[PDB]
Amino acid sequence: ERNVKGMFEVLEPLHAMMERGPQTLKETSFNQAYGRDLMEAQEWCRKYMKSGNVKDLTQAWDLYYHVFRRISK
Amino acid sequence: RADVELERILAPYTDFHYRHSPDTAEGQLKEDREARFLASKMGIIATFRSWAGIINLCKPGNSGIQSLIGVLCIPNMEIRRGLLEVLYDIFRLPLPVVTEEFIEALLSVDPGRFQDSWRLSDGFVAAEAKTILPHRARSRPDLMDNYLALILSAFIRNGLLEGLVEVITNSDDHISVRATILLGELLHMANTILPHSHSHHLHCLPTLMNMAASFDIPKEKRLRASAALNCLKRFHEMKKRGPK
Amino acid sequence: SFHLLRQQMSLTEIMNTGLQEHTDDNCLYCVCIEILGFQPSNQLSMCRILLRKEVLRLVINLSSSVSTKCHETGLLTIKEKYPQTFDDICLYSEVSHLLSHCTFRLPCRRFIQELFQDVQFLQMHEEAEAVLA
Ligand SMILES: [Zn+2]
Repeated sequence: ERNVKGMFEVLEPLHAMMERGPQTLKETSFNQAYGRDLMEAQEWCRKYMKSGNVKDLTQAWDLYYHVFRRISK
Repeated sequence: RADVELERILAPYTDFHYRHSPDTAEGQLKEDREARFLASKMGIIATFRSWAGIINLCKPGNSGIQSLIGVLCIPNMEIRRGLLEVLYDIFRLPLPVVTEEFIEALLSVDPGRFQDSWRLSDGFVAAEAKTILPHRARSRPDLMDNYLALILSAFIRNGLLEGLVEVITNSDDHISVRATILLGELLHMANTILPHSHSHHLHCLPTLMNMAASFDIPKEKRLRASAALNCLKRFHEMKKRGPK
Repeated sequence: SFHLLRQQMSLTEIMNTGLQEHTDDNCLYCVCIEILGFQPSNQLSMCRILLRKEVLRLVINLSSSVSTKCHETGLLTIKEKYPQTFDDICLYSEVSHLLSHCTFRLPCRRFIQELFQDVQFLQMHEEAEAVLA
């Protein structure tokens, strides 16, 4: 649908619940494994939403897809 | 970054189902797991030799050393048997043999056991005397003791003895023997390199003695706690005997 | 603006410059014109300004690594149909500046670099030989 303002509100609650700190051992392990990529991806999405340029969203989606492919296995 | 970059190296242990590469050959899944375990161990025992790693892993917050002790208190007989090797080679202690009886693994960690260097062709008597006879220095600093005391204090502060007790009681025998021997070695190191205030209440072992003396819990836990105390006393006798 | 136009408009139907971040500096050839007195770039054979931004948006989409096969096939068809769109060095400069500022995988990066392999770049060589002697 080419709806960036839809995916943003879809995956913003996830970043929100992820920045309040892990509270269990499973959450801490997830934050150790996939926590670094999901921060740089949010940084790239923010850089894009500041100055509209798909060159900034492509890297965010690269990181998101890497995390997705590692989770799905 | 704060808690997501350096703490990645201990993800293979903290994450029970850890997938490093997104696309790997499905044929090799156990060899890949053992390789990940070996690399993570080699990195973890290499960050504890530098001060920038000791300080950054034992920060007073939600550090990466408490996540390493917390996953040790979970009955997972694959991560639990691999964390003991890291604990053994962090403190530079010799590993016992993989057995189920304490009296056979206690014999393999004897400071006076035969070594290949003591043969006539290799090292006949001079190399043997070095191991069993002690050094002539009784007041030299021996910085190794300083480093080991700092590491042991940092590990005891985050609750390592309680985790070792929980591994001793609620686990298999192959792991119970190794955790009992590690606890004995740590308790012997405590009363040797730690200051009196740090090691005058460690020999009480409240969490194990209250379990070995409680007649309300199931009898299996009480009996295995009493057996663990007996094995600890046997290890202490072996330690105060000396190398022959 | 072209990235949204390409969604509903195909390539064969639109057939009936394109460099976004191109300046005198950061171009392999254009930097020389002022410093070393290079002769200005020639006029290529709107028929070619479109394919330029098309290959640019394709190599941009190739960075997300979401669907690499489709974009690789599109680049291959563009190379097969018009083997002269990969000859302007002012496009190789742009795609290299794009490679130097984005996260491409290793096979995609090798493919992109190999697309511009069997090229001649005759005008730059001729101008270099002219400014030499
Ligand atoms: Zn140019």
